[PDB]
Amino acid sequence: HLKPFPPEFLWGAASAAYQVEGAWNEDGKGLSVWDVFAKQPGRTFKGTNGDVAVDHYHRYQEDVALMAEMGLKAYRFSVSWSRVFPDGNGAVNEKGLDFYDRLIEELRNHGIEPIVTLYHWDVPQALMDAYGAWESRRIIDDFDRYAVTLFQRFGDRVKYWVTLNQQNIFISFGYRLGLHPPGVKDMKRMYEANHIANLANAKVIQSFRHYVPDGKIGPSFAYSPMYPYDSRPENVLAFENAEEFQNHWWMDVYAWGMYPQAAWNYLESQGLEPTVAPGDWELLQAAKPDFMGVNYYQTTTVEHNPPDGVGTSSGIPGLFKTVRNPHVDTTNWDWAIDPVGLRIGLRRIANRYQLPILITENGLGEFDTLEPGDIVNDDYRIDYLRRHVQEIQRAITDGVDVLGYCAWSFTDLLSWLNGYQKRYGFVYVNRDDESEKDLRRIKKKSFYWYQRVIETNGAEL
Amino acid sequence: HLKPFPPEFLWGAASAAYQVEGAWNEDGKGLSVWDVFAKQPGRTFKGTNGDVAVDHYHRYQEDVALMAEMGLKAYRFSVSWSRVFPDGNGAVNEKGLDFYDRLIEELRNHGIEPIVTLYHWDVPQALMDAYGAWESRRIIDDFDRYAVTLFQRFGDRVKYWVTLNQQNIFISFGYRLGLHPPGVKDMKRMYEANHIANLANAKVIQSFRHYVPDGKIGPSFAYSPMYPYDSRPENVLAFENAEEFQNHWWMDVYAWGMYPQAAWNYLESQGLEPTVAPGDWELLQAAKPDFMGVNYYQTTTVEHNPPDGVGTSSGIPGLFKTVRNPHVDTTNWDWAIDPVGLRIGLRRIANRYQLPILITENGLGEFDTLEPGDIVNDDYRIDYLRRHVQEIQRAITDGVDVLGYCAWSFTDLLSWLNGYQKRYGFVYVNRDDESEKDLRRIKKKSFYWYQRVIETNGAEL
Ligand SMILES: O=P(O)(O)OC[C@H]1O[C@@H](O[C@H]2[C@H](O)[C@@H](O)[C@H](O)O[C@@H]2CO)[C@H](O)[C@@H](O)[C@@H]1O
Ligand SMILES: O=P(O)(O)OC[C@H]1O[C@@H](O)[C@H](O)[C@@H](O)[C@@H]1O
Repeated sequence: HLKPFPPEFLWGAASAAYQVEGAWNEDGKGLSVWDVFAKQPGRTFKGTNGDVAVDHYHRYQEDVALMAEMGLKAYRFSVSWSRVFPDGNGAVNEKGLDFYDRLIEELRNHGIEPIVTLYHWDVPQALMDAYGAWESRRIIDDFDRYAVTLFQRFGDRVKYWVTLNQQNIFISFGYRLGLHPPGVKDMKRMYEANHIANLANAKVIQSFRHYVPDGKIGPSFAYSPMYPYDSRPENVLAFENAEEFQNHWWMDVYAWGMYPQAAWNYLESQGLEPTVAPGDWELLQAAKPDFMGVNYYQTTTVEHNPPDGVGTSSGIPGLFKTVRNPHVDTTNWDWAIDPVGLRIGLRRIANRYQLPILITENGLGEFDTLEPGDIVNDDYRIDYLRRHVQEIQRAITDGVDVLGYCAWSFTDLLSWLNGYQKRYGFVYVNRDDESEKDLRRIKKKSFYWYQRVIETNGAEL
Repeated sequence: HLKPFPPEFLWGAASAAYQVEGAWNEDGKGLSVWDVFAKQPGRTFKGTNGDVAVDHYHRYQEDVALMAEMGLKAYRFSVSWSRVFPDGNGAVNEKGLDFYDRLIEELRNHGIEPIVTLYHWDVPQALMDAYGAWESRRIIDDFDRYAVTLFQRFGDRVKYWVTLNQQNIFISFGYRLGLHPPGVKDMKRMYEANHIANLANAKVIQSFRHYVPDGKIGPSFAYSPMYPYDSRPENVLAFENAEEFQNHWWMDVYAWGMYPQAAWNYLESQGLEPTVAPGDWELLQAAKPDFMGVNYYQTTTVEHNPPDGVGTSSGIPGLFKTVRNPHVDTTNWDWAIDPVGLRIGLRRIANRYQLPILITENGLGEFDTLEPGDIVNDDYRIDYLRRHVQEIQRAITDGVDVLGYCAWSFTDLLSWLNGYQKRYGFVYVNRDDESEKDLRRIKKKSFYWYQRVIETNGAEL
C-alpha cells in the first residue's frame, strides 16, 4: 500500500535568476560574475548570455499567471545578489528589492508558496574584483548581510529558504574545471573556496534562526548517488570512496558540520586540505538545517581505478573512476535516466542524516519542436517526470519525509554555457540562440500533465 | 605508501568462556543456558559440549605462558556470568571471581592487556527459568549488577571492555533461527529480546562511566557488510535495504541510540517492532561507546527480491535476498573469504559513526593435521590472517582508527554446535570429538608467524 503525497506537499517548479531574468543593467543592478564571464569570447555557445534571457524581469506577471493556471503550489526562484547590493556590500538597492517584493506579492496573490534561493552562482563582480569573492573570508559577512536583508524584508511572507544552490557545482566548475567563473583550475584554491562557502552557509542559517524563527532553511546539493559496478570487493571499495569524496564531502558538512575523514586524509596527503581557523568547527556544527535540498538528474556508477589510472571515464587515481551503467537508459546527451536512483538517494539522506528532503530540481532537457498551432508534444518529458514522481511516492512510503518536488524548469531558460535549444520548461519560450524572437510563452503538453498531477495530488501520474 | 601500524596497536587473540574453560560444575558455578542446551541430544555434533572443552579453567597458566612466548599484546576473553552469579542475581560467588582475578594477574604479570568481554551467550539458566532471560526487562538490572561487580573487581587492571559480543547472533540464532538457546523461531519475540539487550548494553555503559572512568568500552557486532550484486538500480536498492536491516539496525543503536526509520517502518507494518517504554530512547542515546567492536568473517551480496519472493538464498520479500558473490574465494567450508570486505566494513563504520574500531574476532577454521614431532603446518591460516592484516593496514592508511586485532582463536576451542575438528587456534589442542586425549598444547606454524608480526608491529607479514 503506497502512502499518498502528504497534504501540504509542495508541488513546484523552479528557475535561477541569471537563466531567466534578463534586465542585466536595469534598475541599478550591478554586474555579476556571470555578466562578465559570459561575454568573454568563446565561453558560451553562440555568445549567448543573460542580458535578456527570457525576460522574466519584465514578464513576471504573465509567468506567474501561467503558474496559477497550472495550479503550482510552490515556485522556487533565486534572488540576484547584484540587484540587491550592486557592489556586493555597500548600499542596498531598493529598486532591486522591490522587484522581488512584487514577485513575492504576485505569487502569494495567486496562492503559490515562494521558495527563495539565496545564491545561484551570481556573486557581484565587485566582490571578485576587491577580494576574489569565495576565496576570501570577507564574503562570509558580506553574504550574511545580504541574506539578513532578505530575511528582514521577506521573512514574514516566505517560509521556505534555500541557501547555496549546488555549491559543489559552482565551486568545482569555478575552481577545478575552469568552466564557470572565475575560470580557475587549481584544486587547492577550490578546497579553500569550498571551505569559505561552507562557513557562509552556516553563518546565514545561524542568522536565519534570529530573523525567521518559524521558517525552514537548508542548502541544496547537486546529488548524483554513486553505485558500485558490481560485487567485486575493489569495485565496492571504489563506491565507498566515491560516495564519500563526491557526496559526503558536502552533505556531512551541511548536516553534521564535519568533513569525512578518509577524504580529508586523502586531501591532506596531496597538500589540498583547506585552512581551518579557530571557531570554524563550532560554527559549522551549530548550524543545522531544517532540510536537505536535492538537485537530482542521474546516478553515477564507479569501479576500481589504480594509482596510475584515469584522472568517457573520469576519476581520481587510486580512489575510483566512472563507468557506464549497463542497466539504465540514457538521454540523448548521455545522462543516465534512473528514477529508482532518486529513491535511492532520498533513502540514503534519510538513513544517514534523518533529514527531510526538498527536491529543488529534477527535469529533462530536450530539443522541443514547436508544431503548427503552437503545440509542443513533449511526451518524453512527461515520461521522465512521471517515473521520478512515482519513485518519490515509493520513498515517502518507505518513510522518507519529502517536503516537495520542484520540477526543472517552469519556463524554458538560458543554459549557462550551451544556449537555449536543449529546453527544460513546462512553458516553451519562443526564442533561440540567434535572437529573442517575440519571447512568447507557449504551454507544452507537459504543462497540462503536471497541472493534472497537482490537481489530484499525485494519484493520476 | 602504507602507514605503519600505530605503536600501541593491540595485537591480540581471543576466546569465549564456554568454548574454552570446562570446569562446568566446579567452584560453585551455576548452569548456563548453554550447559543445558548442548546436553539436549542431537543438538551438537557427536554430543560434544562444554563440560571440559579444552580445560582452560585448569590450564590457564600454561596458556598464558604461551601467549607471553608469542608476545601477545592483548588477550580477549569472556567472563562466564554463571561463575560469578550462579543463579544470575543473588549471591556473588567469590571462587568464580577468583578464577578471573588469577587469569588477569597472570596476564598482567606477563605484560598482556586483558580485554574483558562481559557477555558471550551464556546467561545463567536460573534467569531463563525465572523470567525468560533476554525477553524480560528484568535482565537489564540483573546484567547491570553483574557488570558492575566486574567493573568494581577488575577496573583497576582492565582498560578495555566489550559488552555484548555479537548480540545480532545470539538474538537472531536464539529467537529467529532457533539454532541457539532458547530455541525459538518467532520474529516478534526476537525483536523484543533485541530491544531489551540494547537497553542492557546502554545501562552497563552508563555504569562503566562511573566505575572505570579511564577505561574504554564498546559492544562488538558480527558484521557482514552488504554488497549489491551489480549496478541495476533495484539491486542497489536491495543493498540499501539489506545494509540497513542487517547492520544499521544494530550499529545505529550502539552509536546513535536510534533505530533506522525505513527498517522500523517495515517492522511496524508487520507488527514486529519492539515495545518501547518511557525512558528507553533517552537511555539508548546517552550511552556512547568508545569504540565499535567488530567480529568479521565475510561480506554478503544481495539482489532484488519480489514481494512474492525468498524468505541457498535468504531474505525479506520486497526488500532483498542473498546471492552468491562470484567474485570472492571460499574456505573449504564454503565461508566466503573477502579480506577487502574487512577494509570496506572498517571504512563504513568510520564514515558513518566516526568511531575507532577494535577487531574483536577474525580467523580461519580448518582441519589441521598433527604431524610427528608435534608439528602443525597451517600455511592456509597464515595466508588468511596475512591477507586480512594487510587490509587493516590499508584501512589505517585511509584514516580509520583501528585499536587492535584479535585473531580468533588463541587455542583451539569447542564450537557451539560442530565439535572440535574445524580448528581456529594458533595453538593446537590435542583432543577431538570422541576423546580428551591428553589435552596437550602444540604451537602451529601460525604461532610463530604471528609472533613475528607482533615483533615487527606488522611490518613483516
Ligand atoms: O566452528 P564454527 O561453527 O565455524 O564457529 C566459529 C565461530 O563462529 C563465530 O560466530 C560466527 C557463527 O559461527 C556463524 O554461524 C555466524 O553466521 O557468524 C558468526 C560471526 O561472528 C563465534 O563467534 C565463535 O564463538 C565461533 O568459534
Ligand atoms: O542545459 P544544461 O547544460 O543541460 O544545464 C541544465 C541545468 O544544469 C543544472 O546543474 C543547473 O542546475 C541549471 O542551473 C541548468 O539548467
